[PDB]
Amino acid sequence: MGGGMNFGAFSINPAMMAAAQAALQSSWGMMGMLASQQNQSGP
Repeated sequence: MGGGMNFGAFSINPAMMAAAQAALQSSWGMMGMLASQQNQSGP
């Protein structure tokens, strides 16, 4: 969005863009973190 697009939490705004992106994505992240720990763990 409007900024340097790197982390969203610094390189756009103070936390704001990473928080807005991750707030709902963390719910889908819960299944992704469990699957990628022992069922799809890569290098």
